[PDB]
Amino acid sequence: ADCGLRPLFEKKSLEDKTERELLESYI
Amino acid sequence: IVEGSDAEIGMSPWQVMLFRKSPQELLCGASLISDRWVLTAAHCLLYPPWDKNFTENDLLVRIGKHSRTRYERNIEKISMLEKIYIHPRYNWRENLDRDIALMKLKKPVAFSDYIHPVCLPDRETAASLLQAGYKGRVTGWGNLKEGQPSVLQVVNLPIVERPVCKDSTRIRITDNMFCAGYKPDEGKRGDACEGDSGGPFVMKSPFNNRWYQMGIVSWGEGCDRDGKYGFYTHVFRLKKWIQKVIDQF
Amino acid sequence: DFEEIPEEYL
Ligand code: NA
Ligand code: NA
Repeated sequence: ADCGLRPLFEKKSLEDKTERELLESYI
Repeated sequence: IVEGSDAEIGMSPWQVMLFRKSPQELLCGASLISDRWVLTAAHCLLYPPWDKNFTENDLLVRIGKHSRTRYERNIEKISMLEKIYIHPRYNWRENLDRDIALMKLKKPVAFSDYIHPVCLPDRETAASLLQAGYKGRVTGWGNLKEGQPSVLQVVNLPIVERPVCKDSTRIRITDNMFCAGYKPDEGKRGDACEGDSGGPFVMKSPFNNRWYQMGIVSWGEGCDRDGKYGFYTHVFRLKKWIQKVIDQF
Repeated sequence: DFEEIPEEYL
């Protein structure tokens, strides 16, 4: 429900240092 | 985890440590999927060939951790087990098919900046993201080489095409498993290792920017070997059992 | 090798 949203990243709109590598693989 | 990096603080707030009470040691990885349910690998609790069959009372759930060995005062939470649930068709005799189990907590844990549940995928998210080439993220306190880390390790790894999975091993691979990792010719490397078992393989959905646990660390042939891949329990394929267990208990 | 936890947890 509020699952999967990290207090220290998504909930603050901060990105971790390598999550973009995941996005860029998504196609 | 081998060829991984240290985790950022709060980067994997669903990460759980399975902890043996006596002798106090790391047992496996696991994940928080609600305020009183923890997901893990069946083999973390039950594996007769190695004379492993833990009972509730042998175990503790440590949540919100970063440091492997440290008692993280005011941050980690430690919980007792009320009940272990192992998949009734978990195949420990042969290939670790259906390598999944649930743990119900005696009391709900308090969410915090360091403690927060991961989502479990629905059919569409699974169909959308479980594609060869798409990367997932694996986290754990396991071995760094086929020594041990000071803090939680993280590694991102591409899902691999099923024929390449199958052709990499003599084990019989099932639809309840997927494999991930870089190929020898891809340059990059990285893998889960001993100790990482039962931990999560997660993906961040680009549709709603939430993290989903697509797999569970299950088994591998050595760790980070060329031409070998990590094998993960396919969580969506066993979600009916999960829901039923939670729906009933 | 593990720091010991509050006895209360065991
Ligand atoms: Na094969
Ligand atoms: Na490999």
